[PDB]
Amino acid sequence: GFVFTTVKENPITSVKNQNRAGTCWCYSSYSFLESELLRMGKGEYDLSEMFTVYNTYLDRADAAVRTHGDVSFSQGGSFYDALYGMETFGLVPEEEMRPGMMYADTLSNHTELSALTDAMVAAIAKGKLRKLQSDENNAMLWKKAVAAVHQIYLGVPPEKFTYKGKEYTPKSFFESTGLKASDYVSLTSYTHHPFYTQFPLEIQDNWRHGMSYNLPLDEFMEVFDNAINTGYTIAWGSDVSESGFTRDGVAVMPDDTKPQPQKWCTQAERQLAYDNYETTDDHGMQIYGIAKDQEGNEYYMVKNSWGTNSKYNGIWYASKAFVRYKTMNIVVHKDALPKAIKAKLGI
Amino acid sequence: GFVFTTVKENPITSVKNQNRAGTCWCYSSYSFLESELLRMGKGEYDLSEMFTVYNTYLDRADAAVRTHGDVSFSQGGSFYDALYGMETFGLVPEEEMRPGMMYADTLSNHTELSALTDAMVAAIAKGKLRKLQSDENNAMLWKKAVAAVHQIYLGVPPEKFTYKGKEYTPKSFFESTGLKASDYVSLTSYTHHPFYTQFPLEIQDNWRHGMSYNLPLDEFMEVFDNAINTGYTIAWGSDVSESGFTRDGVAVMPDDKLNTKPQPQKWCTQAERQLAYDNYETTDDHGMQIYGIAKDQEGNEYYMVKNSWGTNSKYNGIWYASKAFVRYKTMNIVVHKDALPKAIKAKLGIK
Amino acid sequence: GFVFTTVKENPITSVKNQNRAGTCWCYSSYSFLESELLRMGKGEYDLSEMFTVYNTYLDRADAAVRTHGDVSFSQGGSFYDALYGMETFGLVPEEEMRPGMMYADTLSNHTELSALTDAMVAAIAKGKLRKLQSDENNAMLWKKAVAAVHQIYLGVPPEKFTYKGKEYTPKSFFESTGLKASDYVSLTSYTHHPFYTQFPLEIQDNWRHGMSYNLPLDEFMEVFDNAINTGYTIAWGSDVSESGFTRDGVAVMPDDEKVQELSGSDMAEEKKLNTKPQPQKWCTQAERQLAYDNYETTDDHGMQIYGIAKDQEGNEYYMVKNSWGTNSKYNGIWYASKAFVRYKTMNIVVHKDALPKAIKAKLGIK
Amino acid sequence: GFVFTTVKENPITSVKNQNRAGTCWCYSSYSFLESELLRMGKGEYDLSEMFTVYNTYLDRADAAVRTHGDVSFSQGGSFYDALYGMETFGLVPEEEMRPGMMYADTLSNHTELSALTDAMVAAIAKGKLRKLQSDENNAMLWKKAVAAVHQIYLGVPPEKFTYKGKEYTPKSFFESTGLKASDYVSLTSYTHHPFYTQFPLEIQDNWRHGMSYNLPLDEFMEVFDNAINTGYTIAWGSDVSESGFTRDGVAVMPDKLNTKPQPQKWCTQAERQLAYDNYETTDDHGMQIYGIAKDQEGNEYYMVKNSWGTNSKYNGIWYASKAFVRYKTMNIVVHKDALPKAIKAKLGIK
Amino acid sequence: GFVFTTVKENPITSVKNQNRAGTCWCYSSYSFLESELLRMGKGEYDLSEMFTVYNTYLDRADAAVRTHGDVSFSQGGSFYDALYGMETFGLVPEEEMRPGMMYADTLSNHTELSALTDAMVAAIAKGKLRKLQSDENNAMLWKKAVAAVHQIYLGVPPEKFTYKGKEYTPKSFFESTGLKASDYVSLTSYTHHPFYTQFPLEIQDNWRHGMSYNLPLDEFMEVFDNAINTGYTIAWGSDVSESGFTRDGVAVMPDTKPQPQKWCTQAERQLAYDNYETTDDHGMQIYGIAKDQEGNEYYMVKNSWGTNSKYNGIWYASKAFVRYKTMNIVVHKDALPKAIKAKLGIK
Ligand SMILES: *CC(=O)[C@H](CC#C)NC(=O)CN
Ligand SMILES: *CC(=O)[C@H](CC#C)NC(=O)CN
Ligand SMILES: *CC(=O)[C@H](CC#C)NC(=O)CN
Ligand SMILES: *CC(=O)[C@H](CC#C)NC(=O)CN
Ligand SMILES: C#CC[C@H](NC(=O)CN)C(C)=O
Ligand SMILES: [K+]
Ligand SMILES: [K+]
Ligand SMILES: [K+]
Ligand SMILES: [K+]
Ligand SMILES: [K+]
Ligand SMILES: [K+]
Ligand SMILES: [K+]
Ligand SMILES: [K+]
Ligand SMILES: [K+]
Ligand SMILES: [K+]
Repeated sequence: GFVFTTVKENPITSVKNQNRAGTCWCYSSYSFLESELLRMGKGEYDLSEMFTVYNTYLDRADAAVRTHGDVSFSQGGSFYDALYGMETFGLVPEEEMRPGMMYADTLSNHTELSALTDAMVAAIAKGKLRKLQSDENNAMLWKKAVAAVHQIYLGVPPEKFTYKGKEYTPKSFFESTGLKASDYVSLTSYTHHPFYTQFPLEIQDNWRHGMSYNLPLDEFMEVFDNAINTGYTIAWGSDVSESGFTRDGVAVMPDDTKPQPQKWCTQAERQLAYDNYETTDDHGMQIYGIAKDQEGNEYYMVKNSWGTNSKYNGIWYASKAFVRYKTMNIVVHKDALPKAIKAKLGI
Repeated sequence: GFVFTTVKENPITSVKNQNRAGTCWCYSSYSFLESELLRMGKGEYDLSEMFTVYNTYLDRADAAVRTHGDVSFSQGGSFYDALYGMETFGLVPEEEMRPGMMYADTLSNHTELSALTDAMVAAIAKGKLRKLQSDENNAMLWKKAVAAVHQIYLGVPPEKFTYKGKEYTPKSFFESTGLKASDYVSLTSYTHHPFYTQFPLEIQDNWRHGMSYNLPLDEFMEVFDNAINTGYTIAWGSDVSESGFTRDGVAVMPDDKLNTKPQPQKWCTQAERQLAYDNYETTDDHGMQIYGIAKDQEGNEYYMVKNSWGTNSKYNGIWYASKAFVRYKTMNIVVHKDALPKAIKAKLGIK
Repeated sequence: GFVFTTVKENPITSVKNQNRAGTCWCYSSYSFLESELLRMGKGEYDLSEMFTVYNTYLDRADAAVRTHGDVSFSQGGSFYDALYGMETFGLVPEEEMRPGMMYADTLSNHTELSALTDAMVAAIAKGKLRKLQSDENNAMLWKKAVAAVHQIYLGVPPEKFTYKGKEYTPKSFFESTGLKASDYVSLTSYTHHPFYTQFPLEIQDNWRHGMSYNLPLDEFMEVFDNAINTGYTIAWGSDVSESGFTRDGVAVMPDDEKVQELSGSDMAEEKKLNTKPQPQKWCTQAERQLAYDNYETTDDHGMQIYGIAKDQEGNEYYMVKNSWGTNSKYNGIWYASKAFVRYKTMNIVVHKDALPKAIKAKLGIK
Repeated sequence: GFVFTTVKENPITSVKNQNRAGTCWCYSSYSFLESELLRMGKGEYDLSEMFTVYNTYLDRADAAVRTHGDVSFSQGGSFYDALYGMETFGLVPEEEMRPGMMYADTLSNHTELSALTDAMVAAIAKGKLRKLQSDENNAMLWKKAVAAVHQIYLGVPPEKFTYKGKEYTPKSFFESTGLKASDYVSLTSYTHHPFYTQFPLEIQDNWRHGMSYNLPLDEFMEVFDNAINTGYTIAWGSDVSESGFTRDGVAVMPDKLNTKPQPQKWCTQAERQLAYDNYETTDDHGMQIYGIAKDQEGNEYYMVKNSWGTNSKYNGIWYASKAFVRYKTMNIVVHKDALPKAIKAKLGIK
Repeated sequence: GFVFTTVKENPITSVKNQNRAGTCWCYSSYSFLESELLRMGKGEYDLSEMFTVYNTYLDRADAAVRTHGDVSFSQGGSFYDALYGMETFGLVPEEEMRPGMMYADTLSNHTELSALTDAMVAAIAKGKLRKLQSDENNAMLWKKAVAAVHQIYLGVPPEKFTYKGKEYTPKSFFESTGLKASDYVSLTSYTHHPFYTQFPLEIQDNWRHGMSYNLPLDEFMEVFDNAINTGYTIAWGSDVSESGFTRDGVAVMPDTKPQPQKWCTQAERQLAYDNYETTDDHGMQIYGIAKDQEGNEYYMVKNSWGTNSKYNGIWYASKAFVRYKTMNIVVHKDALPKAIKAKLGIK
């Protein structure tokens, strides 16, 4: 079996449960940002995923309709969706917009909401309508319909609320927190773009076309350990549809249940897996620590959003070889970058 | 050409325009009900079609979902939809729900509303969902979604309103009128059911399965003249997808300038009428109101028909349908009980 | 395990097998009608399901074509299909139309018949034909084709036949039995219609739009015990797509919270939910309505309830005669707990005289 | 009828014919780029549309495969496709890749090529393959197949060629011209983004997500006249699916609608925004505006060089009224120095 | 269990692996042709299946386009495809075109090649194009495209080559071997055609409409034993979608151990062909006769699925199974009994 020993770990919040929704991008983004609030001495927070998920879907439907169905309308998203959301829509506390509250449950189940909204967006974006209807204020009626259905299944967004003695608006609550999206950068490592440049990752959930800095694979992994050792956490978006990532919580990349010698990939081998569909933008998580196994092979400690009903109560151990091979992109505070890597990027 | 002379005509309301919506069933039903209110000395009314159209679509979506997509969800309907609707939902005046008010228009255009709601109902009724979501009051969430989208395109139903100095609810306003759906019967003439019995017409827009009394074809046409001659109007449902039905205001069934001048008409048998209904040649296309009788130069008889396509036609929205066309292409009719002849009424078991 | 002891059960016929066909509505209707003939002192009968199944599909194809595909064309049906069928088409004995006789079998297998007829009806009802062809007597040609294909797979309906020494027609044989469709009523229990009224159940196999009397749930279950205790059987249409409905011959509605409370384990095969008697979930009228509204209770299967039995622990069960053959634990007999029947029943059909007098007065039956 | 009198017009090249293909984006871009070369004193060029069209489709096929079918694979494109293409793939003259040369024709007909390549990309991008094959050098095999089919219908890209006495490569020939994509900016006018900012236009053919500067509608129209009056031409992307846009060579926005001068509908910023939101203004056609003309009644028109050949009333030249351009323009591309100095400060272009 | 004892067997080559492609028709055809060369004193050969598979698909695409999609375009084939192919395209040795050579493998995997070419052929044969493009020499452009894609996944056909000391062309290498397709006949046994006549089997992979001689079932089985006893091997095309066909290396027709087999009549064999119970599934080579422990007869069958099976890729098919599930066979003339051979008129 596996016996792990923590080398260094940073403060995180309680593990949440996305349940039946493709909202891992928002649950992991807020797990990362909540660790940022603890790190900045602002206390522990429980930010509402459903608030940003609601507003993001409204924007994605607009993107799908404007591109006549080119932008797919689905439950997925990115870390930039939350970074854009906090500046554009703001933030609200979890209690204001609770998951499943509208269908008498406590966890998310968006299968029926998707079934209706997918059909609605497709009827507009991929239909034969030649003129979309609007009211006397030039407001689109289909946007009202899509927003109304989303509110019935996710809830009504509050315009004002009281939280811990203070009355807030979604934007003033975001300013209350003091986070700012300008202080966070997205990082990747691929060869179909020049190094030390910015490009938007060609993945379906990046319909906002958020940019990422391109780093060499070895310098890319240097940011991982530097972020943990400096007191930072990592928003980790990676492929988890591999034989090495199991249910138990161990994500390894063995060289073909126990520690085995791992296969350390080249920059070209990593590129081919991204080129041949073997590495896809599947899951978003948070890396908050480093650990070792019995044989000394390294691991990153990962906080998932699948509840606490696992061997390590919702904490997974991803080997450094697995992270080097299957990572799609990461988001960390710019200050977590090493000074040399940070100068190379033109920050 | 045609030169018509009125034999008898009964009071009707102004001609309305259904426009870009399949709501002819409601506009003709309210044209019939408004003439009924005039007939009983209650005055002129302008009832809101969009109110009944809104509530009917909500029920039709429920029928489609309960039957897992068997009941088609479309814009059509029947006269019974309005008779059932006034007793269940009530009535509101036109000013409380106007057509097109929600998309900066004055007439209906339900193409975008249909495109959304059809996709919504299909995602539920014909999808792969095995358990539909509900709140803590056991209210279906999909019904809230379908109702919300309908309100965005058709308007919000009023719960109370002021009309001519008095505050009403849709239920209390219907009671003002004094009409009763029990006092109206649906009549048809086919042979795939026994005569003088009741059966629901097997047409898509009869998803409520409202029943109709079956009469022989000759006795069926007797109700037409008896209703008009005694002072009643007829809610008329007929197939208008024939070469004889023209945009010039006339609807003839000529025997072989077939549609421009009066010609000898083909008077169908009961079997010939049955075949056209069996072989798709007679379908539930259009709903109108028959309110009068007219003659041509050569003495052939016509029914004066009030359409719902506006007034931009040869006779300002009025069609002249020959009795031969009406005998052949009528799907069903709805009249007050007292418009039937006493002998025919006794055969059907009415009181 | 389960140990059942009969409290009261009424005479039934042998258990039949529908096999590979969605004809449970007819087999259960005839299990009910055969029990009615035994109760009325008419003897044992073996009514031909394939005769009624043939004629019902012809009417269902006509409904699909007339409604331009709105009425779905499938193998299902209702109890009213048999009640309407015996008055319209009549009855013939089993030996005159046996299942599988046309493809060298003894049991039904209508997969190929459905594959052809579904495509035929759809080509007419959902096609782009604007005028269907007819002969010089105004008879529809597509109806001849659909009937011809049905006869090739099900057999030719007899116009005359000899049964036990006498020559019959399907109509005259039905009159011999002395049954009358007027003596049977359909009952249901839902809230989307007023109680003590009649409405047609909004289910696909009710394309004939037969009516059912609406009763409160407690009064609805009163007809079950009163019919069995007075000597009548019940045509039972119910949902069987539940975890409690097992292939072992039991149909239960266990309360998961209580079973896990009585379990030694916390809330976080071995649960034994359906293998032994457990505390049942006694649904409310609203809980029953929600399951019908949210697709959790659907018109799946038609069976016959003919008796009442209790287990070792005294819980009540309805004895159910299925149409899946006798290769089961109780040889084709199921024990359905009253909680399951109260929760998952779509509708039932019983003789009028099986109703309590008070329930009969509230509905207006004479 | 119409009788137009020119006010000012700038040098253009001969009118070409895109024919069957939906390559208007490349033909109009090269009409614009050829006018830029004349303006900068480099002479006339006849740039190969098929060379850039070939390389653009391979990039679009890769984008469709990477996004699992989200990026649509079709014949369309944008002006940025040519600006990116000349810097990435370079430029070759028309004689090195001619239209229709591979199927014994002289004009483009890409209906069969699209039928094959659309099915190929869809089988990869939207199929059920879970691992795409590659050779020993990690080169994707499907990319070889898509490129091979494109070469069979469009021609083989030259690796070296001789033009006017000197041997060139596609990269070296582009450097000879002296063009730079940095000297060209994309401009639009919409309100769903802040003014004087950059955003990618949400149209299918902008799959590269090229940015455009957002200007108020009145300042947007100021760039049109300033560019023409100072000697520049405009790459004009606009909606042509209107009743006012006729095949006779006129494009009007009437309030005999398109046969005589009539009062025009002067759209607001909101009216222009609504048409873009409700599908009434779509990225349909790319053309080049190179001059200004008169009505009999003094109304203003932009002289437009189309890419539909010369078999029209004005031999492939359109007159677009200033009201039509104000209402139906999606975006334009001009040299930076065609912008007024004040507008350049608001956008921050140096 | 089973214990088999060989009665008589003929020389064969090693078992090969088709791996992941429907090229069993060519691998078995060349197993038959290689055994044909051994009996004729010509030595051992390894003919390239990928060469014939490449050219056969080019002809099948032309057949699909000419019949506007009626002829299906798939990976399957027949024994006549190889007999026609060797006379039309010739023969090349294996190492000049190897499976997987183009995608860094050693065995075939044509799933991606099929996904592309199927879509290409369908776009032409079943599309709405009303005039297909051609060059100046009247050569079809779509044929160039389909051929180019096939070469990218299967390899470039050699036009000249050196083998064993001499330079050959596909003409000349086929002539070197000395085989002639006229010396090979296809045989079947059905009643929907008159006996002792020729008809093309109504199966999808017989799109070339190659003919087969129709024999009564008992005389059909006489050719099996006569071929083995006289020194010939049999190209065996048969249905393998039965419960009796196991991955353990035996093919029985029971009425793991020897059991009494069911002896089908001519009508029972015909019904299975009429009601889809016997379909053209697999092509193999019969090269011998064997007994089990209990003395009932078996045919020794050489498969093309590699050698990781209980009998190292070789199956034992009972004579009752072959009598029931055989679609057609190909043998040399002289493998036929003399009495049957006059009835068919072959001289
Ligand atoms: C006349 C109309 O609008 C409507 C359209 C349909 C279907 N027709 C009917 O409802 C007739 N049943
Ligand atoms: C039980 C059965 O055979 C049939 C299957 C189908 C469809 N179900 C019904 O008829 C439901 N009453
Ligand atoms: C104008 C043209 O050919 C093309 C249409 C297609 C495909 N349009 C564009 O490329 C710009 N939208
Ligand atoms: C045996 C095989 O691979 C192939 C199936 C496919 C595809 N079968 C044939 O080629 C002849 N039936
Ligand atoms: C829908 C869906 C899958 C989904 N993936 C993403 O959102 C992309 N990171 C998820 C977190 O479950
Ligand atoms: K949270
Ligand atoms: K993967
Ligand atoms: K009205
Ligand atoms: K008609
Ligand atoms: K029976
Ligand atoms: K169920
Ligand atoms: K050019
Ligand atoms: K337009
Ligand atoms: K070989
Ligand atoms: K088989």
